[PDB]
Amino acid sequence: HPDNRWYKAWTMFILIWALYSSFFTPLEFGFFRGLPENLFILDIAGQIAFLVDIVLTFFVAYRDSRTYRMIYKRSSIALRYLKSTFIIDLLACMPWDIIYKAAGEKEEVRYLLLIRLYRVHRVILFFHKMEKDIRINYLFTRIVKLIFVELYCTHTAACIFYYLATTLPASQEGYTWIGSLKLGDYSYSKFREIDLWTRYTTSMYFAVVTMATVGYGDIHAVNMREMIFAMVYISFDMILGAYLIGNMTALIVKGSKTERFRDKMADIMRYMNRNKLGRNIRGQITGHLRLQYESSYTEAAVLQDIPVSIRAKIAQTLYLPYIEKVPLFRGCSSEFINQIVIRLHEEFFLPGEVIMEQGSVVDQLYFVCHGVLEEIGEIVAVLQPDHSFGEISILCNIPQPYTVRVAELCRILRLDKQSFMNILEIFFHDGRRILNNLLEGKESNVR
Amino acid sequence: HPDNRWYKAWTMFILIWALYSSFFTPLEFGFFRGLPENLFILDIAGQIAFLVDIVLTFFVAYRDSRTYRMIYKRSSIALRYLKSTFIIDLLACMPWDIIYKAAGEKEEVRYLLLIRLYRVHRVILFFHKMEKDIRINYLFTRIVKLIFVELYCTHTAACIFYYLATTLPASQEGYTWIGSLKLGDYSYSKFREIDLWTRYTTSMYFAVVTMATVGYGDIHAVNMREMIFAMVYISFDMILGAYLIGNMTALIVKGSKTERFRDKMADIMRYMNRNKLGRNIRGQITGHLRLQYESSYTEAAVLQDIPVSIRAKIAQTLYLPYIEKVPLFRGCSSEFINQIVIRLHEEFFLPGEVIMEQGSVVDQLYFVCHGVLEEIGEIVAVLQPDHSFGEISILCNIPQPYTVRVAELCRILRLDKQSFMNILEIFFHDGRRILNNLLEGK
Amino acid sequence: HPDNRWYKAWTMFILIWALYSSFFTPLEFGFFRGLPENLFILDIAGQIAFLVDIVLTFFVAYRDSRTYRMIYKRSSIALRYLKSTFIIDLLACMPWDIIYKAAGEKEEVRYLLLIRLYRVHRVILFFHKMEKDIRINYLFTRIVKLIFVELYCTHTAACIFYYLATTLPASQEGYTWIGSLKLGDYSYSKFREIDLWTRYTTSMYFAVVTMATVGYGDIHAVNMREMIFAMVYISFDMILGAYLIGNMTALIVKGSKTERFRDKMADIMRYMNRNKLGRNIRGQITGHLRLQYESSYTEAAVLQDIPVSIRAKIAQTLYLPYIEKVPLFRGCSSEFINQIVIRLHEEFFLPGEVIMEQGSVVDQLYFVCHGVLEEIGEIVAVLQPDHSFGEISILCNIPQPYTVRVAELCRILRLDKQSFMNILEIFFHDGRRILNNLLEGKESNVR
Amino acid sequence: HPDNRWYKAWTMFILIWALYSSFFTPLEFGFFRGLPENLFILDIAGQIAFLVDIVLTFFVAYRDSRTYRMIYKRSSIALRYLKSTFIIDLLACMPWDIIYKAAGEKEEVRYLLLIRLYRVHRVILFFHKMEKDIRINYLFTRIVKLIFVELYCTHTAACIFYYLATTLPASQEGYTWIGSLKLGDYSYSKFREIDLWTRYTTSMYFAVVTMATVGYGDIHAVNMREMIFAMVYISFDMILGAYLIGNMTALIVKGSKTERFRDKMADIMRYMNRNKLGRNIRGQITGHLRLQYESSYTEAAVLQDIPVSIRAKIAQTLYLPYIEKVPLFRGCSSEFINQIVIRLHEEFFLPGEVIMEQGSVVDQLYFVCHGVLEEIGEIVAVLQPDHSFGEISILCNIPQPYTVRVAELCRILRLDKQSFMNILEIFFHDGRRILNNLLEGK
Repeated sequence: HPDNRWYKAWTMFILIWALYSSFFTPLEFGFFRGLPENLFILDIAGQIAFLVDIVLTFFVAYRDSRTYRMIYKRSSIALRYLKSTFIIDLLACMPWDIIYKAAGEKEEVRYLLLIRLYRVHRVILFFHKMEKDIRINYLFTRIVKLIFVELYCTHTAACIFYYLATTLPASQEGYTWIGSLKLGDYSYSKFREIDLWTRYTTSMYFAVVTMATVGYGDIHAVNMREMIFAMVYISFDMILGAYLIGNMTALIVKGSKTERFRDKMADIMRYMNRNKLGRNIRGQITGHLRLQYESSYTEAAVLQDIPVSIRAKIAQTLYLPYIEKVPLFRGCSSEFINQIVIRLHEEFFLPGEVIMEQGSVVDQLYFVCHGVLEEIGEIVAVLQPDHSFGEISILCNIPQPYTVRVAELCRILRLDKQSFMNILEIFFHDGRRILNNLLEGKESNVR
Repeated sequence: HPDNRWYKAWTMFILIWALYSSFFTPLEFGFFRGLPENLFILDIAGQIAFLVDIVLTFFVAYRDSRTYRMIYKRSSIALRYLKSTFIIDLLACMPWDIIYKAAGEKEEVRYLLLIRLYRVHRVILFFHKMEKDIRINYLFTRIVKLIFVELYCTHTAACIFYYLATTLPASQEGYTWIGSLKLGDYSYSKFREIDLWTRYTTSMYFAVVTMATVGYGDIHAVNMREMIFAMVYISFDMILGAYLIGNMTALIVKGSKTERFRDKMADIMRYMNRNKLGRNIRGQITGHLRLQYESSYTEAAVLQDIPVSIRAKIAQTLYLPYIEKVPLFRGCSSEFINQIVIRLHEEFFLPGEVIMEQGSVVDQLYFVCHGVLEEIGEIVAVLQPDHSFGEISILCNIPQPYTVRVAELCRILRLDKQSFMNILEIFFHDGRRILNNLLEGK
Repeated sequence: HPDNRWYKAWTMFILIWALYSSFFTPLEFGFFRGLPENLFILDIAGQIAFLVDIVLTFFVAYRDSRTYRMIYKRSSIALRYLKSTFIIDLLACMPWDIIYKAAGEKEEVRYLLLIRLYRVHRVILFFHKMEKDIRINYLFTRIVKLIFVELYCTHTAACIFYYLATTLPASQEGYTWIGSLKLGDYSYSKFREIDLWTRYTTSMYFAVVTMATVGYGDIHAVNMREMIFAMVYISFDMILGAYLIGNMTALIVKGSKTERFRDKMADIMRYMNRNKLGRNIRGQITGHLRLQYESSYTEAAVLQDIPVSIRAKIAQTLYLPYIEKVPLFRGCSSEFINQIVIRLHEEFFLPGEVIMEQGSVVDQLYFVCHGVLEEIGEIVAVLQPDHSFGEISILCNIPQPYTVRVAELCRILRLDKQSFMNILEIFFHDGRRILNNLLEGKESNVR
Repeated sequence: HPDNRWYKAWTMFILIWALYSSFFTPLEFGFFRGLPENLFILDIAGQIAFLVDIVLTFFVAYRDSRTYRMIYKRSSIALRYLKSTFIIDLLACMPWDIIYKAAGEKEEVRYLLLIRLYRVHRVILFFHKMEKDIRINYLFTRIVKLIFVELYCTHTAACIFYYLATTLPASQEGYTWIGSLKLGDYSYSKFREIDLWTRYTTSMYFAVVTMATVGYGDIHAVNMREMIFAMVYISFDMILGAYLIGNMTALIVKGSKTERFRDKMADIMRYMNRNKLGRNIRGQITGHLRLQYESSYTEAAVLQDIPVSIRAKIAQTLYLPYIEKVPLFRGCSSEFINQIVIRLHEEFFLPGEVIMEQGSVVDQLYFVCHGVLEEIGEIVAVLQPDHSFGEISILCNIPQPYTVRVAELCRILRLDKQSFMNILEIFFHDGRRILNNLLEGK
């Protein structure tokens, strides 16, 4: 009822029945005037299984697109189904076999078995739901989906082509696609007396060969009925065939991000090998391109487009432990830190890179969470995690006297200038303790 | 004349007539030496109908690409047509079936009936016009145009396939593609005596089969005349067949559909397996991405394309009526509201989410467009659309005592904390009215 | 000799001969043991025309990739050709027909006629040169090029398939692809006695049908020789066939910039029609997207990558007349203007847009070349072409008191702040006359 | 063991052996009930050769994806193989032809010879490895891999096509695809007595024809066994056929080749038809774009991907030897030269161009890497590589008296005017040496 685990099992159970009922119906329609007593029980179970699905759907939840909620009211639940393809489900569930024999073996009633072909859309829904899964490769599930539609449309065409051969009396077998078919020493002289699986394989062989446009021509349309359907089936399959090529081509042009990385990566080797060499230069631009792959991370970050309330929770969950441990904010109010943790952006620096230089104006505040940095003036001070630098450039407005270089791979948190003062002027009281902590540490002697 | 509704129905009625005359001219050219008396009245109606269109084109409008304006001057409209494809239309309107019989049943005269094939271009122009429709994708329209062209070219090829078999005398029937045909028991010994809809179906079966490159070989080009045209038709079809595949791929490449959702979930996964985020926050963000692809996302659109000057007008058209109904802005000046409206941003909240909590300071002001919310302290107050919340934290600088939870999907307009004080500081008198309205309600 | 107009005519003349010699050689190879006396003269003219090309190439210029120059020295000119496919040109020019009859009608000598198939590469070069032309649509010339390669490979395969039928004696005609071919009432009983154009059309019909993978099967490979070539030809054509589909697909996915504009353009109507309406709003975002198309112009500009010396000449040719007419630079040295004209970037503003506001810091200098602007404080001053505004924000460092609005479509030249002072401090003398001109105009009263 | 050159030749010699055993196993399975004595020595060599490879794999290296390091420990290498596809290789090495004859000529035993088809994966691994090569495009390698796979699958299908005809007794030859075959005069009445290379060619002709979906129909699936496998092979081929088309398009889409030049000439044309630029400047820029696509452009590359710290190292590796040889920097400190080297930019000049003119002030400093230039005042001085020019205007602030024209294509390093004074102002002592060097030369 809430679409729990039990309902999901049923949707998998009916999906198996949907695969059977969609495949068996054209075989029943074309190759069988009336099902033998052996298959009487098999169809009874199939209709009963779908009949139970009709009752279960009356108890299923209701998913409405505009409001995005699970509404449990029964009156609204029934209403939706009745307008939305409930007659077709009842019509496909009716015993069209029993009515066919009861009515007097009238073939126009048996044309109504083809409404059970709607049950293949249930399998199509399962393929669409499989596409929504992140784990399953998109190219794989868009190939199986279009190799099942091609297979199903081929199975249906194979069963209707045989039916068009049975639309004539047995005296006119020579004017059919099968009664006039001789393959090797075998002659399909009386095709209605041949066993079922020879007729189906011969029909399915013709449809598959037509489906891939191989077209041997050993089996071909002879009648005017068969020619018209062949034109209809070929024209439809040609559009369907171009869709399979188009979908597979589109999923290869839209290659994985790893291959897009390789395109840029291999091109840069083309740019150095024709110009220079080096065990270190070649091994350092590779590091730089893997750092561009690490930035492919910060871009997801920027996109985000999640409400700021959740994004604030992301900022609070990750960066709050690191910010609270810095000596800069010793004694500061937790609220002031809360407005701080929101506005940092994560930037990664490779070992050997130069963060700062001597006497250069600073536009960003940096906090260290991972790795070791060096302040070179000789290493003035080795930077540990939770140790911030560049505070002199912000509070004092004097450029950093010491150049900053990266010794090990670092996860550095970036804070912008104009953002920082905006918080500072709003919380002027919190500004004093920041300066008081700086006074205690000394090493600056500037205010 | 002015491209009014009648002229938009005239060019829609000729399109119906053009479809008939495009699909009947090859049928008349191939399978008919002379039209029967019964079909005489039908074709004479179509030829007359296209004659009226010729007259109406002289009176319609004149569109010039350079000026992008319709010049209604009669002399300007006339000169254009006679220079641009008017002789072809006049030639097509000639009673070429009547002239055929009057000239002495000369097949050379009947060869020129094929100029009526230009009327498919009128159908093509409709497909090009349908490309301009915003509702229907311009790449799905090209799919239908090539499907129709392949359907039309196959139909034209089928009628020329049969005509080449009629170019030989009946004594040389065995040297044709249809005269030597024997499908099953049926033998096309004297095909000229066979009924029309069996010859066309056989010819169209041959044309359709090679159009998809199936090539059964039951029907093939026996004669040297048919071999050449089969090569020409196949070669042209091969180019046209690859055009459909190219346009099919371009449709899938452009209309990524769920690929735009699959790729976003891949980047979001990377951002969220490197951070060890808990399952509770795991579900919240993922559900938002699920919502962003079901109803197709508007913030993305607005960014996608505007400067600030008219982005305010977009905000003014969309957000002003809801902001004006807020009790907080009761008695406030229009300019104060107008400048506020510019800076709103829209956020959608899935049901079950929590916006604020107990004793939590928030830096955003929220106005609800749709949905129903509830203040939880028990439900303190159910929030109606146009009932703002969050003013307590923004103005009084005290965290919200209650949590505003979501039970109905809501469209929420966001105004930042820092932006709001700047508006209050400038429009200080308007801020005083806000305080008075807050005092009246509390 | 300098590759003048006369040489270009010859390259078009030999191209006609290349089309003939490439098409006629397989027809000569397969369908002819020895050319009749009627075609004796025709081949003599063909070889003579290519023989003259051998001498002319010894006099043509020399294009070397590394140095990009036309070197006229004869000794270097002949050297290049001799190593680069001169033997093949001589070999294809030799009278292999006359040698074939002279040697004693030996068929192994006639296998050497196929080196004249290299002459189709001359046509391929003309197709590659056509691609370099800007005017010709790229999709068109990449379709004709791959429809000529397919046509040529089909013409060649049609002429070699017939040859494989003649490799057997006439007594074994029944074991060939043509001697055992009956189509309708016509029987190819003695195919060597049939007229040439029936044999070629039958062979070319088979190759075209195989080329498009239609495969009727009326004409098929019977011998072991014909089967092996059919496998070789089909496998090669399958790769070639997928290249034609791939090239046509790639040139449709890479659509024109107009269609890319339409994709963004149509999407924005989807974003307003579902939200709001308006005769003006809808008609103003269209203006904004056509302004984004006008910026597609400034992006070409930014790319540029032309040496700065030429780009300086572009700046001097266009913006110098407009800059000299401004009252701001009255009496300034031409050299100072020369360093000015380089650094402006062209930006376009639509009517109704807001350029400036009251009391806002300015980061760019603007000059007006086209259109009319309004200074609203009421219109303080209507701006004409060659009238600059924002000078107060630069020289005085006071924000513009008047908002700037666009009345008519304007071509506005943009100058950056830090760039302008850099020139000002370098030419301090030129700074005085700029301030003196500002003093004369008054309307500012600030320095 | 260490993935040395011998092991890189061993895995290149087995690849030769793998190609033989991948293409001979279906041939042995289909057309051979039992191998003749002559081919016994050939196959016993291949099976022995693959047995040595099994032993060598235990002694080779062990590559782990997580650590990206080669673990040379013998026990670590052993455990990996036996768990990962070792039983298949051992099973393939079994003398399945000898066991077939010894067991009593049971076709069920011979059915398991098809596990030797796994050796194509070794060939596939080589194609995947060849994708990593920078010289050969990774998308052109995928083209060859699918061409080989289609060639291999067609070869495998041909041998299974013939095998299904041998599953029927010789009395039921007419019910097979080959027994009922009659091509021209030749009748495949008793195909088992036909020579090997006529049966394989007939089988491969059938397999090749349907691989490209040509489908002549001269050879087709007569039996029910062949109908099923034809459907299976055709269905698998249809997926594989569209894979080649998809990879063909991706190659053309990615390798735009001249499209990168056509698109640039289109944007440059727009920038230059809206400006009424003269023909003389028209040719100069167009020729530069022609040069930019002939030798493939390096400035574009460097931008494409570097930070500043190692972009200096790229400049230091490439430009330092040429800068150090400049007579202007004679006696200058290394640090002064090192900081200069960072700020050079490269410009290529087509022959015939003019760089400066009479009395023209320029703001760039030029060092020539390649080519030959000439100062025109008559040629004042022919410029050799490593001979800088433009110092007169940069230092003395006087426009160049002479024009430096280009007669040889030159690679020119550019240093800006404003950048150079900042270097001179900081390294003032180095600037004095520059003045002394200028005085010595003049």
